[PDB]
Amino acid sequence: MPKDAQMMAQILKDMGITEYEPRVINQMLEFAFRYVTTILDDAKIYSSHAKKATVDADDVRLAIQCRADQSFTSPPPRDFLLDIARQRNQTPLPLIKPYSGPRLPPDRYCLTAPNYRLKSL
Amino acid sequence: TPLVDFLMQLEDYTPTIPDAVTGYYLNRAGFEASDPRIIRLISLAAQKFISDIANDALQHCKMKGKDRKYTLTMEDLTPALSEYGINVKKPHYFT
Amino acid sequence: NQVLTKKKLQDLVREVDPNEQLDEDVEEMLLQIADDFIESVVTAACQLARHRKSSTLEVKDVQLHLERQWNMWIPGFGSEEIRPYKKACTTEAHKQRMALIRKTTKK
Amino acid sequence: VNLSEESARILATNSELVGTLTRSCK
Amino acid sequence: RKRLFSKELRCMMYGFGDDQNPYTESVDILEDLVIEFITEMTHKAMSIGRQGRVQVEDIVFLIRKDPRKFARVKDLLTMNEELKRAR
Amino acid sequence: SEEQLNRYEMYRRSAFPKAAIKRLIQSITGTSVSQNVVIAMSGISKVFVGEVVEEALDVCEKWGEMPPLQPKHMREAVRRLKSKGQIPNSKHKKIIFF
Repeated sequence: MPKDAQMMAQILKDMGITEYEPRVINQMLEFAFRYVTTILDDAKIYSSHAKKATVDADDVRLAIQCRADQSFTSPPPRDFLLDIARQRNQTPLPLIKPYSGPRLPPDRYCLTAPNYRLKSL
Repeated sequence: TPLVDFLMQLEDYTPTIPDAVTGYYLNRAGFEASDPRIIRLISLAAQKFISDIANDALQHCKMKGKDRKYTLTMEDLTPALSEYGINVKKPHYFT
Repeated sequence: NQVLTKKKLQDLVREVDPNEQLDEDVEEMLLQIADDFIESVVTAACQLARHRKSSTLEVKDVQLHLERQWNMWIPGFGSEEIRPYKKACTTEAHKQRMALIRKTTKK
Repeated sequence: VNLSEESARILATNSELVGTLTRSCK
Repeated sequence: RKRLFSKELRCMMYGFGDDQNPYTESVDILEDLVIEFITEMTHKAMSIGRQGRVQVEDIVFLIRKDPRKFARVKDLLTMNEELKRAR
Repeated sequence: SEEQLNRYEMYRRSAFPKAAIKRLIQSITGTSVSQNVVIAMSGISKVFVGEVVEEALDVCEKWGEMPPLQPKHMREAVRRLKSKGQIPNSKHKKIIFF
């Protein structure tokens, strides 16, 4: 147990994870090695783009923020889900026809189709 | 029809991946494969991909020059996977 | 103040297959996708420009965002000559720690 | 000496035939 | 940068069916494409095989997938060997 | 005919000069290359130009235009070649599994 696998068990214990597989700590160290060597990948591309010698802290600060949109994109925020809902929640509920049998969407949104197959010649 | 012509050629090739293995991984993907030729085509495509990665690894190994037995070490597979969309990054020397 | 005007978009469909129409929903969504792409590219390029401690958006940092993320090389502009490619700046600490993985493995 | 002077005659005719006027485009 | 392939590329576009007098902007696009292709091939060649050296073997492995380019490299090398033998 | 014989002359005799590509590659490596590298690298780039112009004349024949090649047929040529993997970019780390 290295000092960063002894600290990876502390992180999962600080969460609600008391019983985990022992393969998890080997997995959470490969993710933590792939992440810092992808940030420092982009932090070396940005140091050469500003044409400096070393990798300063403002390069790593940009490399963190410029890959929080594609590598770790988020579920939509609460201020956006409220505005999408409160215009959807204002149209009234439609009425129901009395006898329509199976009630289904139009035929281009359902999965009912003639569903062919090849002639096994 | 190119796909139909390829299926006619396949009417002889038997893939290494069995039909029960491929026919199970299509079941987790969302359908039960009824026609046993679709299973064959998918298995053959997968076999070609694995063979290409392995052959690229063997070519890097042969290029480094040792010429008796070729070991599939991670040093030959990790650059050979990056030509496709598999980017592994394995650590060493955990401090 | 709109950048795409539904006639340049219609010719973009006519150049692919001339017997093809888009619906109103598809046209609106395509305009929205174009606007979103422009906004993302501009913001990222502006952040790179702020990083070069400059206040002018050159074409050298709209290049670096499209190549690295969107897989787009726009040909007809030309760059400066690329410096000699530095291959491996492997440090001494890695040259001595990796010379301990082999020392335990074979000896 | 025969290879040195004849090499530039394959390229000298490649500046008399092709590209007489220079064009442009909007 | 100036254009190092302005007059040479106009002969080549005529060689593949363009015109006797192509447009300057089209010649410029082609020149930029050629420089980018050469740079990409050189970086991959430096990575593959001997690090920091670009060799014919590395270039051949890189072009192996594309049939038209691989055939041309093999033909040029064989013809070069034959011409050296004739000399 | 009399144009096909002139066009076949330019298809074979045209080449990038070896005195400039050896200057161009060595500005990327740092030290030195060999003559059999420059002979191959000058030959692949002629195939690559012939990969674009033979395909940019397919864009022009598809649309309703004539043989003079506008840049509209040339940006579309690089777009269709890149979607078939022909144009390599070593700065886009691609990912196939999602």
